[PDB]
Amino acid sequence: SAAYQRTSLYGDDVVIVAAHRTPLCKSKRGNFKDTYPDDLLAPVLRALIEKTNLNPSEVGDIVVGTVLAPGSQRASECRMAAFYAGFPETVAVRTVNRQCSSGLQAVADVAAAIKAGFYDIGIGAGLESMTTNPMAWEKKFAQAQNCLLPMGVTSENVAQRFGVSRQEQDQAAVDSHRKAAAATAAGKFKDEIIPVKTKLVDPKTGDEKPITVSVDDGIRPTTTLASLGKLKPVFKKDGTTTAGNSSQVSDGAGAVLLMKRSVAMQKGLPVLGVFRTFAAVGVDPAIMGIGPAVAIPAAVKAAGLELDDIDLFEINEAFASQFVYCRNKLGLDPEKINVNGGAMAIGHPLGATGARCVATLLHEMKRRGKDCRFGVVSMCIGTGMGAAAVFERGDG
Amino acid sequence: SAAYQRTSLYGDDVVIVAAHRTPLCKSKRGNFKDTYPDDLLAPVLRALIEKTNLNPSEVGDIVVGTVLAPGSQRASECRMAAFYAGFPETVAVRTVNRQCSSGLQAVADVAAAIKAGFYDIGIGAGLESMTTNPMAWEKKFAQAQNCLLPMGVTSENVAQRFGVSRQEQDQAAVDSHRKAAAATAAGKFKDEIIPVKTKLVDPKTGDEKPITVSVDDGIRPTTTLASLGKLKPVFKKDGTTTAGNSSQVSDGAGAVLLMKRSVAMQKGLPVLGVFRTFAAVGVDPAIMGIGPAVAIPAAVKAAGLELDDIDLFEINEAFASQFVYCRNKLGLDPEKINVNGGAMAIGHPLGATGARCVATLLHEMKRRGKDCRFGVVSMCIGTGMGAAAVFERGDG
Repeated sequence: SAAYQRTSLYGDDVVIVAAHRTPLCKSKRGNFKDTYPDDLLAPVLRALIEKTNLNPSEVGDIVVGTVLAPGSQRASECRMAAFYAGFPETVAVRTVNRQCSSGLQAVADVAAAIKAGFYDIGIGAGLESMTTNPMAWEKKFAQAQNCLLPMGVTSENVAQRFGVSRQEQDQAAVDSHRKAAAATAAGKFKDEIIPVKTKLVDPKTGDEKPITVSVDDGIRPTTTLASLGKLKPVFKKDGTTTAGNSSQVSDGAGAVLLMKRSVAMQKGLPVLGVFRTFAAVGVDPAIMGIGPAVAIPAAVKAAGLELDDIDLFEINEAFASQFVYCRNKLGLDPEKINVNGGAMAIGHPLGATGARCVATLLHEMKRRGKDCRFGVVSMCIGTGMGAAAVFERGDG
Repeated sequence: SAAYQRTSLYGDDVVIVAAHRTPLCKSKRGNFKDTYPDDLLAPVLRALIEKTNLNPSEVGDIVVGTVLAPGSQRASECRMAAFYAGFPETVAVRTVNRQCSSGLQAVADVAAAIKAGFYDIGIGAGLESMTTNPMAWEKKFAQAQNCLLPMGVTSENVAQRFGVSRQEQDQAAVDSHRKAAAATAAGKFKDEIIPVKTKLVDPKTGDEKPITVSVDDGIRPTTTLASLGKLKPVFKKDGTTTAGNSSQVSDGAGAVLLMKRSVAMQKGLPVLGVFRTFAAVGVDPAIMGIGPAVAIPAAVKAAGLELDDIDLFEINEAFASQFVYCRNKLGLDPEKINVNGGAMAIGHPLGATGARCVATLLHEMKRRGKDCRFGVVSMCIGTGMGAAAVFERGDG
């Protein structure tokens, strides 16, 4: 049960024509340590346009989920991004009004706006970068664990309160890396990922190496049950959460190009996905961090569907405790979730999570064929909320 | 029309037994310049308890709207507050997950939680203070106009785009101060206001004067149409917004004690108000800052009511441009709105606005008699949202 719900029903009207992401790199010294935020979001926004041959002025709204950026810095980094991607003055750029969020509502509110007829083309996107461009348009560490410290004590509570332990939590982490490695090795991310040609300063000598990033650098294929249960608990004393069974903050961007179905047809644009429904729920405050498990059946029901109808699931793996609960509580087939790895392996790009997961889902749906008809993207909007989105495989 | 809506329907189940506020003082050198945040929220939380003879451990949840507090500082100031008001370890204290908000959803989500049966007693509250306690539990300027700068360019847009001007904007400001002065002089705030016995350092000598604050110090009774149209535009060149027809950031707290109706009956507690309905709407992004005008009829309809059924309105006067539009667009009788003044006179306590306005409404409803049956509290949740709450006069 939910204290309240927001339900958006999109019908068959709202289609996705492009969904892309940068690779994700670990924020601490990872491969984006010398790339500024707009240099992450800009190629993703540019990729949507290029894939669709669209005049950037036709885009009605860009909404970006972003957590790390303090105060006004949020919008100015996104405006930079949109400017360098070739969007004019007139294309409005908005951030999501949340202290802490994974940015799935950015896609949902773009879709809602199209549904209500406010404009015909929109972009829902997300960005996180620990770096700061000295060149401003016209603290970040604090904001990060500000979202993660409350998130970590709740999922550890849910673990003690529901009986989730190191065991399943670690197993989930092993699986995540196994699946992320297998995906990477098999080239399954090639389609969704937009390579980022940046620079990397070498700590030993300080020279700038030209670099193209193509791979998520947080995947650790040598992870097993063995080495994980060697790191000490990260929060509590006898806490089951580790640096191994929780995701660390990653730099990256994602973006989703949404439009009304009739405008995609006349533009000769293949439909990647159909945005069916979105539910956002307020959960029981005495059991926080269980958001996804209330939001999933709420969104699936609004799609006029059953849990078993859903072929794929993208559920955020910020914490294995949290992730295992939701899977087990809903009795989901673990073969259908994060089939190509999750946050624990490829990184947790906070506000870029929502757009990241949409790209991963839809492209895997694209690859799996017509029988992979229904997908779910689910995550929190802070500890006290759950958000889930239902997507149908688009027809190409 | 709304891009989306969240509707909470409470029936007759959720009752308000106490609603109080501190006076509001202008943040720049005003009478709370030497009072720390918890010293504002603590007497308000204590007042609820004392008015109802309630064991603080019986309170199931405290949710606080607060904008000024950076990152983790939000929660720790509220936890301080609750500790000093005599709440135990076990009473959870939460902040509202918004970068920018007036805190009306805090009351709504407490009500929703009671409706869904999660607990029987809750407090929805709000706090803003420009001061910072050196004694932490166990930047602020930036966050303020971070909420206000976008809010000010939108309402000025709505003014140019809809034809609202200096004229009506200033008239609204004159009226606000006239009504706030009349209210103060007549003692109409005595019931809702909890006096704050603090200290005030004198700038000339630096001594601490014992002080009890009882009056809102931002009321300027000598305001007329004359002196207002002498201050230069604050944002744009030929912009109609002034320091006079917009509200300035005020220090203060408010709190609302909510419970299930049956638990108030058995406790022998007079009902101040009945929380009927709450609507939160996402508005057309091309016309932002018009939130209240979409939320009001949405919440009123969900109450199974008509606009004319509503006896009183508390609509936030952060900007007169914004405020006049909403009144005129909905064709509301200006005699029924902010009858005791608004934000432009008594100050804009950002996240304490929601709880502030509930107290003002319900006590004026209490004073006006049985015929004052329906009230509306409405405000934004950032530029792109509107929130409205429907209340029925409680029976005492």
